[PDB]
Amino acid sequence: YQVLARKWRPQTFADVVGQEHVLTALANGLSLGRIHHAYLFSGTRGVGKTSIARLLAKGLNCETGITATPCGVCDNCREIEQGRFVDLIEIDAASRTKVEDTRDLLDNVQYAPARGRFKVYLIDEVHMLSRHSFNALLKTLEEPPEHVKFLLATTDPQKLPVTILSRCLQFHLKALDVEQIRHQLEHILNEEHIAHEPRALQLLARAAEGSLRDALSLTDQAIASGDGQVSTQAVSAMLGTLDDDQALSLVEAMVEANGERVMALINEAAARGIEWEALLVEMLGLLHRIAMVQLSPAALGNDMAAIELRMRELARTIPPTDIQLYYQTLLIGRKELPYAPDRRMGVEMTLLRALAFHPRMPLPEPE
Amino acid sequence: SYQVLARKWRPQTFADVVGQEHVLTALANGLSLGRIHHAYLFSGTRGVGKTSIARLLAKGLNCETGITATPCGVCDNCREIEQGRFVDLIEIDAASRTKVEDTRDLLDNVQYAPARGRFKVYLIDEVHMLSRHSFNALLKTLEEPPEHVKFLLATTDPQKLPVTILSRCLQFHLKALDVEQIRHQLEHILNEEHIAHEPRALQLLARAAEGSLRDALSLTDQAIASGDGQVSTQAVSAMLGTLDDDQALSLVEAMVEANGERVMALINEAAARGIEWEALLVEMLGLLHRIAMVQLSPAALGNDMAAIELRMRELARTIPPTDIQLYYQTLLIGRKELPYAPDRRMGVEMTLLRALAFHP
Amino acid sequence: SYQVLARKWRPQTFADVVGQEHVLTALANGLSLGRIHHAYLFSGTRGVGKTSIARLLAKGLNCETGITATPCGVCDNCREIEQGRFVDLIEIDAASRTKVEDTRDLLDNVQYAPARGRFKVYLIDEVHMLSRHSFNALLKTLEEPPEHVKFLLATTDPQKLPVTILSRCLQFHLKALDVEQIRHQLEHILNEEHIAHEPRALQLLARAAEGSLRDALSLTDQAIASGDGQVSTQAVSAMLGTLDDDQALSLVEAMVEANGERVMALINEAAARGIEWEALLVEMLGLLHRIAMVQLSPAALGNDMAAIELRMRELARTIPPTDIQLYYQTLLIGRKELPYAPDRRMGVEMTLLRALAFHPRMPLPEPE
Amino acid sequence: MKFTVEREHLLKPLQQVSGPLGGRPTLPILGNLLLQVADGTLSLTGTDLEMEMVARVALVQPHEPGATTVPARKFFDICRGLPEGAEIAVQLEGERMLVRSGRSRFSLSTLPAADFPNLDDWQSEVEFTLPQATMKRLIEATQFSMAHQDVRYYLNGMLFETEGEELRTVATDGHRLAVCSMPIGQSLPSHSVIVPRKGVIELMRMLDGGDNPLRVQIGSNNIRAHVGDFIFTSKLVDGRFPDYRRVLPKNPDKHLEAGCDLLKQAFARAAILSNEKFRGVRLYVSENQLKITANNPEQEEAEEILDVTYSGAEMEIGFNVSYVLDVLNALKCENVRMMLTDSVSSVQIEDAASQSAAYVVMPMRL
Amino acid sequence: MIRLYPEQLRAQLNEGLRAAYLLLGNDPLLLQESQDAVRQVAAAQGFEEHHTFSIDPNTDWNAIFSLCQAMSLFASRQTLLLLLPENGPNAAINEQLLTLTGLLHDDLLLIVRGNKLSKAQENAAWFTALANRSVQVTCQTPEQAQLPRWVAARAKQLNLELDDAANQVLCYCYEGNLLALAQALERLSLLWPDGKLTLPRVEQAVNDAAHFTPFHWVDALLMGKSKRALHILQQLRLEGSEPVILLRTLQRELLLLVNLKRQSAHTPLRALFDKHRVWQNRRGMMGEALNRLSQTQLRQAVQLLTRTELTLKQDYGQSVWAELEGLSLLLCHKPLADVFIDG
Ligand SMILES: Nc1ncnc2c1ncn2[C@@H]1O[C@H](COP(=O)(O)OP(=O)(O)OP(O)(O)=S)[C@@H](O)[C@H]1O
Ligand SMILES: Nc1ncnc2c1ncn2[C@@H]1O[C@H](COP(=O)(O)OP(=O)(O)OP(O)(O)=S)[C@@H](O)[C@H]1O
Ligand SMILES: Nc1ncnc2c1ncn2[C@@H]1O[C@H](COP(=O)(O)OP(=O)(O)OP(O)(O)=S)[C@@H](O)[C@H]1O
Ligand SMILES: [Mg+2]
Ligand SMILES: [Mg+2]
Ligand SMILES: [Mg+2]
Ligand SMILES: [Zn+2]
Ligand SMILES: [Zn+2]
Ligand SMILES: [Zn+2]
Repeated sequence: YQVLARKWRPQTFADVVGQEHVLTALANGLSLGRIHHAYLFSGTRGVGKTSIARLLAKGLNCETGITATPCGVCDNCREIEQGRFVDLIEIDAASRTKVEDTRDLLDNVQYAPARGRFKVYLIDEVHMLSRHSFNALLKTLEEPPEHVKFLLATTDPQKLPVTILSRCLQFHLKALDVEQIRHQLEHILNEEHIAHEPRALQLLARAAEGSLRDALSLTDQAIASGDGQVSTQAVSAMLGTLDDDQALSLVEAMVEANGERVMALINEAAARGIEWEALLVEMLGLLHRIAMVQLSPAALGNDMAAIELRMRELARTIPPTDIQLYYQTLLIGRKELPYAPDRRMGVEMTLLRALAFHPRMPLPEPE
Repeated sequence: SYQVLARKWRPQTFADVVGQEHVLTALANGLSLGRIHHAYLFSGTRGVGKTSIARLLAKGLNCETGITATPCGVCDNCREIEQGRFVDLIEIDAASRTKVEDTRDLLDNVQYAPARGRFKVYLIDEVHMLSRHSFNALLKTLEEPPEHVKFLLATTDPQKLPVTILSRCLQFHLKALDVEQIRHQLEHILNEEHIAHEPRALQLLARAAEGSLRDALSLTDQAIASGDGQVSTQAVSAMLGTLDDDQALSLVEAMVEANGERVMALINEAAARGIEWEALLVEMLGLLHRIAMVQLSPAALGNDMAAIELRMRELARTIPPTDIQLYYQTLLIGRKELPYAPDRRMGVEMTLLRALAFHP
Repeated sequence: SYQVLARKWRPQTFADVVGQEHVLTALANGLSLGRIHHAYLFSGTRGVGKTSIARLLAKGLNCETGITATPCGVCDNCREIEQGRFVDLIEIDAASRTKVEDTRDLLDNVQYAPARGRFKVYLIDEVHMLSRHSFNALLKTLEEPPEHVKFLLATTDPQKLPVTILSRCLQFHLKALDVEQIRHQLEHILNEEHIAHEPRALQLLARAAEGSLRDALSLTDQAIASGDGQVSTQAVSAMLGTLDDDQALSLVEAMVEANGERVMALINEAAARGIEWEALLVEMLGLLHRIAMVQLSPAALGNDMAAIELRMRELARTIPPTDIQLYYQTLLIGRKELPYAPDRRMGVEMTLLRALAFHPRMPLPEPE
Repeated sequence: MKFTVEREHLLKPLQQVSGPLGGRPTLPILGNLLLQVADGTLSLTGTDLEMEMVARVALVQPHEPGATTVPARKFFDICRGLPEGAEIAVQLEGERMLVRSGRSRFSLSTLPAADFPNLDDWQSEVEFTLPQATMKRLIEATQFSMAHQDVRYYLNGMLFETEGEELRTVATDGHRLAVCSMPIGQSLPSHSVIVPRKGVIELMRMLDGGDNPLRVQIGSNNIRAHVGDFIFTSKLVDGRFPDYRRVLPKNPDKHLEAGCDLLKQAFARAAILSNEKFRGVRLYVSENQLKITANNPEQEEAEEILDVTYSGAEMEIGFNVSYVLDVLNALKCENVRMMLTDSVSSVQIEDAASQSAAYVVMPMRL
Repeated sequence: MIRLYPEQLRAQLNEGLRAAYLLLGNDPLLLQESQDAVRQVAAAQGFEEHHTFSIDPNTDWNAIFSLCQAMSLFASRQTLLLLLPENGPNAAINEQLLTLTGLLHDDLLLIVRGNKLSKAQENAAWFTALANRSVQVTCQTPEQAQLPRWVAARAKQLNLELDDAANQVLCYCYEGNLLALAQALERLSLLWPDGKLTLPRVEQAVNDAAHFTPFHWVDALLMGKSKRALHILQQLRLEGSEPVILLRTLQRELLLLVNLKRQSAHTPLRALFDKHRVWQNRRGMMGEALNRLSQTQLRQAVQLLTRTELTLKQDYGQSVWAELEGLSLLLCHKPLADVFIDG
């Protein structure tokens, strides 16, 4: 019943998917004993900044000692897992943004930790602190007490002062790869004994750009929609993204200058009950993929492999100039869609623009 | 006490809601299976059932007969929620509660157990109006809240919210209701209200609803007030300023054939009769789209315009498709800038003269 | 923990101070001749030794031996200063002490004689943040301080400070340590700690430090962490690649040389970094504008940036005005149409492709 | 470490040590009082860096020696909030302090005593006992003249000079100098030190008219006062107090002896009838006559005539009413003698009976 | 009523002190050194009191009156300094000053420091009363043209040797910051006792710490020196000055230039200048600006300025400085196709 994101939070360094460089650096630092007093974590949403920070806190305060492989069973590990560890001070920058609040926070830094071996501080979205707060924090960051560790975190590291950046070891977490997201989703679903299909996992991974938290949220929503199962049809309906084959056929009809097929395809889409702007976006994405394939050969991911060969044909037959013309026509039509009398009418008129100005086979021009 | 149709016909069960089948199915399945999230964000256009669906979910969660997919609507808590009395259902306005103390007390009272129900639902409306510091402070609550509070978020546009908020919330995209759904709902409401209605009037009201059912109900109430308690086609047409005549086609023909004097005379007489200019532009856009369609496929023309068939066909035989696209583009540009023009008449005249400038 | 390099390798004597030769000589002459000014202002950038030099001056001015330019480093005062627990060494920050009450308390406490130090040195930091009231109070107390008190101001942006403070204070603005000094200091630190390293890794660390010894120390600590107790060229290069945020300049270079695969690789790296795509487009547009202005006038490239000075200069001198104009126009069009693109990533890729391998058909002013 | 006391014995010393210590501390540990139990005595020091108030209490329970620092505010609140008459047992476990009182237990976080600012081992330059009455008289005589807020930081306090078997206090604010001397009775080396305004205020606050001999220790830069089982240490304000010897006129031949009460009531009447600020009152003294007139060019001249016992040369001097009123208030007696040289000179005020205290003021030029 | 300069003030003090002194100007170093010289001469004469007060409505005056009407217990012939407010005296301050002049005493040495008074503020009752015994030392900061001679004289007084290159470097680095210039001269003298300061000597121990005003930037653009305009823009950016005031100051002169250029087709320049009542010293500068650029310019400049304002107060970005320096280069004799700047 518990949310996937909360339930499947990492509890050991092995559980973390991706971010190999930061994990290796932290493990080596803990093992060799060359531990710095201020670590800054950066990246995008849901990449695992807080997860890695909490894993490091567990490693530092573990009963067995400072190690890169915390046991996960001693009292400190359990308390940190439950978020009820007294020494692990989870602070929010926005909660205390004024200089007075951060000074009050730093007033108690000197006191020894209650039971843990370090008084770890974990500040979330540290970039929200004011300039005065940063300057006040500089002195403690440079020379903190030997039993005090700072674990800053922020999605935007460019806002921090240069002094703060130089006073701490930076670790910029990278957006997780689509394959890594898909593998993690498959692993968690298999562990939870839930039926799933490869296409559904691919669609979910594509939907989650690089944030695994978004992937987990979308997976939970798909579980709800599909009544305990992750089916390709359910995920496609929830995402509102029709199958790539229909958009590919639409663009093939558009380039061939045969409007009858275009009309039939849009009628079928209307019967299916799919928002028209999504169809236009899919057509634009297909055109962009064709243009990229023309630019470079390896421009299509394995997810589109099922339709790669066909796509390549469109790259060879269709010149680049008319590809750009079609892309621009579709983009301007999407620009005009909100002000059109109807979404169907807007898409139909955009397709008629594309056909009328078709370079190879222009629509007949009666006087 | 008398209430407007929007308040009278607010859905009270998961079956009374029209459209949005996917989100309703997901919510019902989650409630049945017990896999309930702690953050439900609803994104969509106005008048699609944000507040209605949120209140239905709150009733389902807080029902005294356990967590039920379809709340009965008769319990003490169910009735209080229906009447907006339930203390555990805190309805917060984001725009009003933007100050620091508001959010600070919002995240400080979470620890207190619910007064009456089993969940202390927080229904935050138009969440995109909250300040950035508010989102930053509420991230922790939205991530790992206690197991007695559920956050229900409603926003017209979700992209404006911080990416972290979207990450920590389950997003439900309420699809804009189509014309058929709006027409069916209006027909059902009028039949249950013992009010006579014509199919043409219902179609016109659904078309003018622009995908929002609350707007459809407001237009129906306006027609009722103006239509002496009768939803008549003539009354709705007068209220909505719909030409539904050959004036639009004649003006389009004049525009295509230059002849600025005819266009000016048509606009002058239309202004004298006092019509809606946005309706005129929409009618012209529809006619141009139909001309393009018949140029592509002659079979795509209906019989409603039979009286004006041949003349329309003449355009399909006389205007090249590129010119049709140019005229449609100019009309859309006029549509976009019509609200911002010094006057509606000035905007329409500028659009029509710009279209007149175009010619083979 | 084995301490950290920045903390361990604080310069505890004037002899072991890297760079800042002019400031060091001036301070040594002042201490030897016995002429000490009322207030000192150490300015410059971060990680150059402003705080370190201020603490060196404080410990040499209150040393048990006397006012000497070569503090012993073993007496009670020197050891206490090094440990950072000397009572008379009053280190304060303008951040949380701009309040009227706090400034008044500091002014009142100034009059009291030092506890066990020859001088009661006040090491104020970030003086440019002092409010107008606090600034005026500081000026008034600096107008005629007691003979037993001293002020060692350490700012980072003297332009904010009005020259009134300089009217009663002696400034010793530091300069960037330059690559060679930073590399030599890193080599000495690593050798003294029995740490294996390669010369190219040290060169990369020094060049990446950007004229800041503290940044170099942090970077080499990161290299040790990722290098597993040994700095190597591959480890430092990988760390820099992960930490590099100059994707806009590299993309501009690739577009200039029409290297499509390089553009794709850089876009993939930026996606891994997860930077805002509109922000990336704006940064590239600004870089193109700066290149155009540098071509117009060499002085247009301000000294505020120096890591990409050579790249900017070579790009400006190489490409002609027309090509940079076309790149700027294409990037502007791409930025404008980005909201309606199928995806932000796709929009960026499309505009990059258009700029590097296409050209827009310009309009024609048809005769009237 | 371990000891046991009664909250009745700790309510007063805790209040005393925690009194001056207020507001935020410059250093976090300065916000904490250092309590140490040793040789049957518990000493609590509420250090303020600039000032240190130490209160000592007697221990009869089987304590254990030890020292530690603890925040003053919460410890005082804990001691005060317990039931009246309840005994408090304090112990140290790990880095925390446990407080037991009957059925109640509390735990407090304690910083190490090493980080506490140590009281340096400076040896007092001049140590001597003194009764409270003499010190209180000196403070009362030489506290109204010190400048409350002056650019010259050394004039904010007042200068104590010990010479031979004599202790002298001199205070001034740029216009008047009040000097009061008292024979100590024990020969001591010559030494001068300036005590700040806050230090003397705290010292006079400590005075309570008791029989405990007040022991004063003057150091290089610190002054310490022992009263019974209480210690007050302050840091002497630096600088150099101007020598008072040059200020004292040599031969103020002109003399004026008059009833102190008469002058007091005359000045009070002038002040109440001349409440307008500025415009120092002008007094014309003549043979058996003293006419005080308001200098206010706008307000009506509230001239007041008194029959003083003066029979010398007549002259008009533009004094400040508030200054003379305060000076005469500082000298509470029945008769007062003022000695001056000429129109432009420093008139010295003294008691017609006693001459230990001198009040060399100067006229306000008109 | 003697108007003097700080350079020759030492002789005036030596020949005899005056009852009233007042330092008027904007140069900080000149004011500070004049004040120090006057105070030292007073101390040598036998004045031990150096009371200082800041004029402000919040501040009281009873202490000032008491100290001016009273001597010192252990000194005599006090000296009082008054720090005028930056904006200038107001009616209440005028009343206070004339009151002070009313009861002013010879033993008191009056010194006044503050921004130079205006023509309207120049005339006053207290000023006229003090004119009988008033010596006013002009303390304005020398112009860029006057800077090289001033620094050369300063170096010669310090027994140093400066060449043309070193003088130019010092002027460039400390333009309008003569206090920092003198401090740098002292530092260089200490570093090299020989006294010969060649170009490497000065350049290896100097920093860019000049201070400017938006009027200086507009003047630089009018002259057309790109390096100076870029340098002043950099200094203003580092000082944190907001671009709104720079944009307004530029806009005023741009509109004036556009009007002059458009209306100069058939109208004499002299009549237009007389009608506009512009500064006499700026007549030649305006003529040079007008004849340096034709109507082809002053059109993309206005459009660029409007675009800058829109992108400033609508997009709220941080690239305003880039647009400002682009416009700066445009106003100079530069091609500036304007495609980059979107003029
Ligand atoms: N690198 C990762 N390895 C494993 N699971 C991950 C990772 N990143 C995210 N997850 C999953 O997604 C959840 C959210 O991860 P968090 O680390 O809490 O997100 P976050 O990055 O801290 O949020 P931000 O950055 O403050 S918006 C975790 O509980 C995991 O279930
Ligand atoms: N999906 C729907 N199903 C049934 N009735 C609806 C629906 N959407 C709107 N309505 C009607 O419109 C009234 C008000 O609309 P809401 O339910 O509040 O939709 P909404 O999206 O919350 O409106 P906004 O976003 O606050 S302007 C309801 O009381 C219903 O009568
Ligand atoms: N000139 C230098 N010589 C040797 N080590 C240096 C030097 N400058 C910095 N370091 C090293 O960097 C550490 C921190 O340098 P700091 O002196 O604090 O830099 P900084 O000038 O104080 O930066 P600010 O003032 O906080 S912005 C020192 O402890 C040294 O290890
Ligand atoms: Mg996080
Ligand atoms: Mg609503
Ligand atoms: Mg520093
Ligand atoms: Zn463990
Ligand atoms: Zn119920
Ligand atoms: Zn020493």
